[PDB]
Amino acid sequence: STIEEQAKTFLDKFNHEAEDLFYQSSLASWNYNTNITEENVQNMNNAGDKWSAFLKEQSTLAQMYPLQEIQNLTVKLQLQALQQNGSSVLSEDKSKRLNTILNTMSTIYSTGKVCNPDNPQECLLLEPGLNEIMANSLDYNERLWAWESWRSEVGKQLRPLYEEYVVLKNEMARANHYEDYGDYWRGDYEVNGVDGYDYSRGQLIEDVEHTFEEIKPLYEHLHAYVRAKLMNAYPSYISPIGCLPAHLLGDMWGRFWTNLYSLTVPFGQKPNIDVTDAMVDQAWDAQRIFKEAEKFFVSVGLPNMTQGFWENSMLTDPGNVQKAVCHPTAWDLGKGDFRILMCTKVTMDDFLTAHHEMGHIQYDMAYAAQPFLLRNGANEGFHEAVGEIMSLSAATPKHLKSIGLLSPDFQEDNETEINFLLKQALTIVGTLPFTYMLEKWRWMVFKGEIPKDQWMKKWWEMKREIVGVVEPVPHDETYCDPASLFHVSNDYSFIRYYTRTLYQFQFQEALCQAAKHEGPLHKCDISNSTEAGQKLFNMLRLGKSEPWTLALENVVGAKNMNVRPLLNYFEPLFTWLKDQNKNSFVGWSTDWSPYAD
Ligand SMILES: *[C@@H]1O[C@H](CO)[C@@H](O)[C@H](O)[C@H]1NC(C)=O
Ligand SMILES: *[C@@H]1O[C@H](CO)[C@@H](O)[C@H](O)[C@H]1NC(C)=O
Ligand SMILES: *[C@@H]1O[C@H](CO)[C@@H](O)[C@H](O)[C@H]1NC(C)=O
Ligand SMILES: [Cl-]
Ligand SMILES: [Zn+2]
Repeated sequence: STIEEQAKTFLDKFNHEAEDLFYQSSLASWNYNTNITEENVQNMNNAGDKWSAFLKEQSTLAQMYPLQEIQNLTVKLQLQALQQNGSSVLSEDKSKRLNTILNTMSTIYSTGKVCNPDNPQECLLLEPGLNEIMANSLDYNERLWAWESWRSEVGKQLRPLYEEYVVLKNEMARANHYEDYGDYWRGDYEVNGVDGYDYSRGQLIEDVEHTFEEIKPLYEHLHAYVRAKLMNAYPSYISPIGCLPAHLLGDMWGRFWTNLYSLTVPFGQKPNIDVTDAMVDQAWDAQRIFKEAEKFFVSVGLPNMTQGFWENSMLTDPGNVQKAVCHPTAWDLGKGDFRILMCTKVTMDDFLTAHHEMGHIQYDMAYAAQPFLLRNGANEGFHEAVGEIMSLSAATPKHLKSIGLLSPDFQEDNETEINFLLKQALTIVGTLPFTYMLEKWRWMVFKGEIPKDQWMKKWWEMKREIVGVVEPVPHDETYCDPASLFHVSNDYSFIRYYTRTLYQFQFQEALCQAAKHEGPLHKCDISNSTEAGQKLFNMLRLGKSEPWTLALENVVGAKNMNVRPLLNYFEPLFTWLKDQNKNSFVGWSTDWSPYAD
């Protein structure tokens, strides 16, 4: 037999065995997240360990088939996914140490606490507490206390662990035939053996940097505008030409500027659209929320939710004696079983989350026919882009009207528009520079371009230059500020938030053009457009069977990540911003710091 037709038989055996073990493991996890019990956690952990052990025997059994001796690119993909050693490429004593380090960093992050200087017995965890403060406090000193203490007490515990961690990780990566751990992560965008859609790992770094350059003007103006607003909020604490102090941005790191809305809102008098009241007066409930979301998809040519989705889904919190995790989540348990777990509340926010989450299900259903290993988004950043796209259309004033949740009496002004776009930009645009800079620092650390003795130095040099943000206190190499962020100490790649953001607007611009939308992109609603739903579905059913470059193309007509659509979305705010900054200093000096004097 040929090491192709036997690989095909190996794969066929895997899919049937895998589909069944993944289903048992999924069902077990679903029981525990819907009915937190002691035996339900038992059933789950065991069903999960049976799946991991299967995946390992199957991986170290697929090696047998020479990747080069393979032709059918579709079988190469599957085979590729499977024969990935990863950490198992390490010697038992190493793997053991790496796992200990990961668990340790993880626990000090979720369990570390800081205590009040004037009361050693009043101690706060990051969540909630420090988070509550960083999001709501308007006191410069209290915010500074929380920012520095988090990094001083827990971040420093992470420093030692993080260094050993990159060593061990780069080792895993090299032995797996990659340059370094960061090169390993970029491996998610790599596509080969396909003329015209190939994509290099290093090519990710340059498309990110090239697209980032085009975003800079919008960011600088957003930066100059909020920097002037924060000056009124913190009189005499900030320079007209300086970086924004790190502890004044709305969350513990400045990942999103979302919480800077009350201090930066362009027209505080105009009412912020919020139907979370009109839903109540109409006696709306969880069922109606998801039924309306379901109706939204069918309106563009997608299928109804499945029978069973409605029966097996936990769309409401069971209350007391039925403890469950309420984080909204979309499940693809296998064998055509789809479910959404969410403790739905009658709010505008949950009406949008339902669309986002039902967006994921739709994506899961569209590619259910692909073999097991190809059932996922084209790349790490597609699923959330698809989910975010749904809320965009559902929140538009035009959508809320046609649905009867917003009366045709709510006039939209050029001011309610800028108010909305600014709010959007604080989350969406504010996070792009933060995200790119954080991953850049890690990429460089993994490559070895930043000596342990210059980690923090380079970190803050980069915060000041790229993000235009400065540390309130100086930090030596004793600190590990990037690790005080969940994704860093919890070992998750971060660039996906950058790419997903650019993808979502490419998708949205594409679907809206296919929907014959007329005005500004941010007012678009794709409802009723089967032409939009068809274009969306052409890439959705692909799963990961095609290069992501092709799945993108099937939707936007181009094979690469492009920032123009994001910019088009924000153009109205961008022109307003420029005029607002007519007399302001746009940009920043990297010399200034809160302590320079
Ligand atoms: C790869 O194999 C599958 C089934 O094993 C077959 O249906 C498919 O056409 C092959 N891909 C191509 C077109 O080479
Ligand atoms: C995984 O490790 C095994 C043995 O250590 C090796 O034979 C195999 O080539 C590795 N997988 C690949 C192709 O990276
Ligand atoms: C979607 O189609 C229905 C069917 O006529 C229509 O009533 C509804 O208003 C459409 N959605 C919008 C707002 O375009
Ligand atoms: Cl930081
Ligand atoms: Zn999501």
